[PDB]
Amino acid sequence: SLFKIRMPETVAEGTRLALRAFSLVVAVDERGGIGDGRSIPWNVPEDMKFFRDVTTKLRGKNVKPSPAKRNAVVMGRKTWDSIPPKFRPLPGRLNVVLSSTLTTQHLLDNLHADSIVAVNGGLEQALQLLASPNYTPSIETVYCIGGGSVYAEALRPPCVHLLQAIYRTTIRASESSCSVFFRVPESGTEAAAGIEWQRETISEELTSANGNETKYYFEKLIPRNREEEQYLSLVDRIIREGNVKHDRTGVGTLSIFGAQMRFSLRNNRLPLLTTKRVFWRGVCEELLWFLRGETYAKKLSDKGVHIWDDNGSRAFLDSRGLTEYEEMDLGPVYGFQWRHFGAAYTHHDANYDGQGVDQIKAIVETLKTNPDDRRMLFTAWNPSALPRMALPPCHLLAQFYVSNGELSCMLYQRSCDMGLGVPFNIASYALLTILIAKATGLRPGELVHTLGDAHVYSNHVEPCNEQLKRVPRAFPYLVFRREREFLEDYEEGDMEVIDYAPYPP
Amino acid sequence: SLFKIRMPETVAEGTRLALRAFSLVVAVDERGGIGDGRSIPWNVPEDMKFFRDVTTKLRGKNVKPSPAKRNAVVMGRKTWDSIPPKFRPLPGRLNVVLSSTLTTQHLLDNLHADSIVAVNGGLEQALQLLASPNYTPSIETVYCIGGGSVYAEALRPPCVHLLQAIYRTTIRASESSCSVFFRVPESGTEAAAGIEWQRETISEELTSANGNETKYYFEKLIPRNREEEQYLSLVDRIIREGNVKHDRTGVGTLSIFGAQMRFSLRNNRLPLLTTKRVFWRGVCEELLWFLRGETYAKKLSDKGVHIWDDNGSRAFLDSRGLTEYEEMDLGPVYGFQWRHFGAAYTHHDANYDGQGVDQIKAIVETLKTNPDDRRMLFTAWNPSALPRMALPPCHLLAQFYVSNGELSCMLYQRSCDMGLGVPFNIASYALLTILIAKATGLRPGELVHTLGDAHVYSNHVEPCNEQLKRVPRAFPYLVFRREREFLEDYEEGDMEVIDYAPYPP
Ligand SMILES: NC(=O)c1ccc[n+]([C@@H]2O[C@H](COP(=O)([O-])OP(=O)(O)OC[C@H]3O[C@@H](n4cnc5c(N)ncnc54)[C@H](OP(=O)(O)O)[C@@H]3O)[C@@H](O)[C@H]2O)c1
Ligand SMILES: NC(=O)c1ccc[n+]([C@@H]2O[C@H](COP(=O)([O-])OP(=O)(O)OC[C@H]3O[C@@H](n4cnc5c(N)ncnc54)[C@H](OP(=O)(O)O)[C@@H]3O)[C@@H](O)[C@H]2O)c1
Ligand SMILES: CN(Cc1cnc2nc(N)nc(N)c2n1)c1ccc(C(=O)N[C@@H](CCC(=O)O)C(=O)O)cc1
Ligand SMILES: CN(Cc1cnc2nc(N)nc(N)c2n1)c1ccc(C(=O)N[C@@H](CCC(=O)O)C(=O)O)cc1
Ligand SMILES: O=c1ccn([C@H]2C[C@H](O)[C@@H](COP(=O)(O)O)O2)c(=O)[nH]1
Ligand SMILES: O=c1ccn([C@H]2C[C@H](O)[C@@H](COP(=O)(O)O)O2)c(=O)[nH]1
Ligand SMILES: [Cl-]
Ligand SMILES: [Cl-]
Ligand SMILES: [Cl-]
Ligand SMILES: [Cl-]
Ligand SMILES: [Cl-]
Ligand SMILES: [Cl-]
Repeated sequence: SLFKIRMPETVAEGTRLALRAFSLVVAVDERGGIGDGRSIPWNVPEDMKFFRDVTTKLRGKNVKPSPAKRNAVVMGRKTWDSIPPKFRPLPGRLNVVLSSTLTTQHLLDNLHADSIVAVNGGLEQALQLLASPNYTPSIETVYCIGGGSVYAEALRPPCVHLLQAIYRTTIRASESSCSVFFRVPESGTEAAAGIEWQRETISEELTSANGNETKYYFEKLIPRNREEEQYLSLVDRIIREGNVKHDRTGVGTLSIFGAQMRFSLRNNRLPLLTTKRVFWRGVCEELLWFLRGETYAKKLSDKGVHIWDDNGSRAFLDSRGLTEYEEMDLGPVYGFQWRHFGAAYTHHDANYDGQGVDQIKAIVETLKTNPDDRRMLFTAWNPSALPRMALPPCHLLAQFYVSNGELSCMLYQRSCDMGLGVPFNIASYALLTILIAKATGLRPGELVHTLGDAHVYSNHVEPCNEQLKRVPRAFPYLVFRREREFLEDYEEGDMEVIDYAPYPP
Repeated sequence: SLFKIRMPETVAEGTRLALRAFSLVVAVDERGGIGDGRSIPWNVPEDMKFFRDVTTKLRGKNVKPSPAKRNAVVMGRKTWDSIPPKFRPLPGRLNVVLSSTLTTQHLLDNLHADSIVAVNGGLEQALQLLASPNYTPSIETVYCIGGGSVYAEALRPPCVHLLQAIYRTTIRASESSCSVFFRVPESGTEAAAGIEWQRETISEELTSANGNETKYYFEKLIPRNREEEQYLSLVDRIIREGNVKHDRTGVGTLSIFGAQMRFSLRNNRLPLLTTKRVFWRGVCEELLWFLRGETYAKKLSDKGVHIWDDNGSRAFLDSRGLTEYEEMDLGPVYGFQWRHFGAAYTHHDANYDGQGVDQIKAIVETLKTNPDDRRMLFTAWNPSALPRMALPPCHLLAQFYVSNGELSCMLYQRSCDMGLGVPFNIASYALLTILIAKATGLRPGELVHTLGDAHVYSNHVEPCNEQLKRVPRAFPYLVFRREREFLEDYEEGDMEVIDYAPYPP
């Protein structure tokens, strides 16, 4: 007992008050107008249906959204009025109206069902409230539905940065008399705020069954994800240009040598790959495992994480000359080296308190006292210990760096499978940083990822081409439901990763 | 004794028969023509003087070129004839005429002085012969002076790649009747062979004191050095965008976090920076020092290398809590960790044979037997040894990789001074690779350089701006005058770095 690493008092100076990411639904005329002062000028029933369906429907199979798992819509006061009483409140969804004249009760009235909440501030507060401990597991996607004033805030920092998709219905009607305006800025413009907007989908031109045979079309717009895209263009480069190589088993690979990647961890954005679902539950579970200096791999198994299972079998241990290790015991691997570098190993049950160099601790120590130190790095690559290990480490090195009170972290990895190894490990180090940040009272900055031998497996090739066809969506956020007294005492339950919107596992 | 690493038998399969790099002098009309069949059409006396001076004059101060240190000109047979007997042979220079009809003696005739050599092949053989053990220290720059046939070979692989500068005199004369042609290809064209040609200098338009008041101008053309340029654009990025930081002494720095560089080591090209002269003699001396697992820093001092001098003083050792170490003893630093990782240190004189993990050896071992291994990496970052060291390592990690029978090598460095640290270290690892290549019977490939904290010192800033004004020239070549029985037994004398053409120290 301690020995452990003790967490600081408050959250990091000028810190991220946990927000929620959102999506925006809007209809415009060709000029980009939304409603002549109050309300809306045109009448397209097809938009209404398309509105209903976007706002209601959850991810997955035919899963009716009960209060226990549902979607939420955010609107200003004027719009909430604008909705006809026959469809008020909006069914299936959590009507969220911001107001500074009316309260939650003050709005409830025909009668009488509690699917609404009024909020005292703007969009930020909504997102804060929606990301708040109870609302978060229950509420899947947030949608902003208008109007002008609410949209203004959406395309303004720091909302615009939490803005993750725009569904935009264009109406082929035209007059000048429509007052307010909504234009998505072109990329690389001042108004763009450095965001790059792309078409993800776009419907046919369609004609409305209303009174004027008026044309309309749909389109989904997403904020281009350079970060994830660099990962992909590395995969493509390997496939096109990699050297054919053959590993220890004998499987064929394509590999390149030496590359570098970066990912913003700012405001707990978390680079889980969109183009393919990552095993976050395992990621998180394994790293906390690492952080304790753990070794008995069945701790992971017991918790439904089966990866060290292959390398933990009686067979493989023996195949690696580890007679004396009981099944699922790995020796001085990763985390052990992290916390007790150079400590002589015997078995996993054995007490390792005080033996060997506790790198992580000393790092946490230096960070707080002396941020400018060019020596804050831990290693798992111990030549003397390597033979006693079930597996030499891939991610063998990490160096920390601090600027503008933000913590960055370079990770070095000698052998990198883009297939799953890599995306997994990116998430893994992203978490470490965020945690270490939290432990040293700093905001998180960048993860820099340096790859040694980067490879794709011979089987993986064609699969990977399927992945390369997809566009990367925006990244999710790590948010803490709870904090702990000691870093070591953190658990998967304590955090929850919000707004992860991938494509199939 | 051995213990050591034993060198292989022959040189690496399909290997670089040591060549010399050269420069090209040529005159053209505006159409790019050089001489109507045999000889030259126009008469410009100013070209002749400019020819004389380029071909004769050595680098440095008023140093008359004696046979002991001089310049060499390479010409085909027809040109050697073309020279009028009153200036034959060309004075101050080693007239080198290739022929397959006439020999060295066969050409000597008025009479009678031995400043010439005939060669049986083309330009390659010339360069080979000029880089040959005796001719190399003595002969400073090689110039190719024509004609058509010799120029053809110059702009052809693999000469064009050893081609390092073109001095081109343009004559503002015009007819069609000039037969042969000389055009430098535009960059990114087929004919360019992937080389990018740039103007380094260009004179005034000038009028010849000959019979027709004919115009002419000069210009120097160099093959753009992307490689070195990446180093520079990193320096500029730091200066423009680096975070102000303050190191352990207290000096001010500008730093960035995490970057990556590459350098071709192919055919023993050696990335010594042109934009500022590097201390090669020290580089080479220190790395061989490393390679032996050496520690008594005075071995370097004795050999006129004073860098470990500051960190080796009685003072600094004491300042680092090293009472027991005699002056100029550093503890388990760099090379020691390389050769005896984890060996318990006592003093430099003490025998360390057989103790600790000999990384380098095992690497050399694996390379030969199993090139596809993703584990060939040595480290100097030993947490248990760090406190006993006078200095923690900057270059703490190197991983090797083999493709197409070429050896590449990634180097990881945690703290990087662009001022001198970096350029020095690039050369340092380039040498290691070349040597390790030689030890494992492989050709050398790429050095990949990964920088952690990259910085420029507060003083260094303005100096560095002066450097940034320069254009990087082409890189030099490492060539071996002699080989050794064991890797350890190599010496600075054994090799000689040819064609290093910088700007002031
Ligand atoms: N074409 C389309 O798809 C599109 C979409 C939606 C709506 N529209 C239309 O366009 C019109 C635009 O009008 P609008 O923008 O004024 O509508 P609105 O968004 O519904 O009205 C904003 C109201 O929300 C509350 N609010 C906003 N920010 C707040 C804050 N920071 N703190 C506390 N309360 C806050 C305020 O009510 P309190 O007075 O109570 O404080 C405020 O009056 C709407 O009437 C709508 O019908 C068009
Ligand atoms: N404008 C300018 O600045 C410029 C510069 C220089 C010259 N020029 C003129 O342009 C003309 C071009 O004619 P050119 O190109 O035929 O002249 P050249 O280069 O002097 O003649 C080539 C001769 O060199 C020997 N040689 C070349 N390659 C060889 C090889 N691979 N192995 C053995 N021997 C080799 C051959 O002599 P063997 O028969 O003995 O084998 C061959 O005939 C010259 O006459 C010159 O006056 C113009
Ligand atoms: C005034 N208002 C806001 C409104 C209207 N059209 C939009 N159209 C688009 N594309 N995006 C929006 N932001 C949007 N917002 C309204 C008006 C009617 C209903 C409405 O009838 N609600 C039903 C629609 C059912 C139906 O008519 O089919 C629902 O279930 O959502 C809601 C919001
Ligand atoms: C035919 N030939 C080859 C020749 C002539 N002009 C050139 N001009 C240029 N720019 N580049 C060359 N390749 C070149 N080559 C010649 C002709 C004369 C002399 C010559 O008179 N040599 C004296 C020149 C002394 C003088 O005339 O001032 C010397 O010292 O180099 C040499 C080479
Ligand atoms: O965290 C990990 C663990 C394993 N691997 C994969 C990639 C390589 O194929 C292999 C590395 O093991 P060796 O090649 O050195 O045996 O494991 C990773 O990419 N990341
Ligand atoms: O091979 C070397 C040796 C030293 N340094 C310089 C750069 C840093 O300023 C300093 C590293 O030492 P610390 O900052 O960790 O004390 O030494 C290098 O760049 N390369
Ligand atoms: Cl329906
Ligand atoms: Cl009102
Ligand atoms: Cl067992
Ligand atoms: Cl003169
Ligand atoms: Cl002839
Ligand atoms: Cl002493």
